[PDB]
Amino acid sequence: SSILSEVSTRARSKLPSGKNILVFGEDGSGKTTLMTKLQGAEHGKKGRGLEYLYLSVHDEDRDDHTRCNVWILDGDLYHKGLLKFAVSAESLPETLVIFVADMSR
Amino acid sequence: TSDAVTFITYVQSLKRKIKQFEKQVELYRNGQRLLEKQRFQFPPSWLY
Amino acid sequence: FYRNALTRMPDGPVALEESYSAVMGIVSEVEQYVKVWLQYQCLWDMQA
Repeated sequence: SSILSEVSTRARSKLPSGKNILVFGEDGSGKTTLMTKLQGAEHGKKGRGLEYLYLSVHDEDRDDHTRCNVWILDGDLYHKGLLKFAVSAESLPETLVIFVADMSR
Repeated sequence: TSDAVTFITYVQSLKRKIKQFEKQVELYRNGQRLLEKQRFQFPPSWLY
Repeated sequence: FYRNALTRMPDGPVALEESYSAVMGIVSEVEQYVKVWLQYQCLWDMQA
């Protein structure tokens, strides 16, 4: 049997995927505005709870486009449990944490 | 001094081929990156 | 306009969280169903 399977098993290489970005910013600190500006959209949606966006990243060297996960988290400690929802042990080593700090206040 | 001048004329001969090998490197960067975006199974013997 | 009902939750964030939970379930299964199926593409990568 196999053979077909084992020769299939020798996949040549891989491109990075499945990264993740987290954040906090106080309620309405333009954090949604920034995140939506990164992928180019003028504005997303200002809501409550954990939100979710993209980062389309393109490399001309690899000629590759990838979607980097963005988990923008709203303010208020009442949603702290969603962070238990927003991180796994396997997700941890692939997570880049951005913060927000507006100088309005 | 014969040995030194032999080495010198050898490296001078190398001087010309320097640029040819440079453009060889560039075009192979071209071809290799293309073959990657052409997604070919670079052999195990393939020298990176 | 009123944006506080989430803290006005009778049952606490659980009803929200379980909702999100369904999400993470569906998509997870979906990618699983994709993954093995997607595996077939490997056939091209291995030339005759």
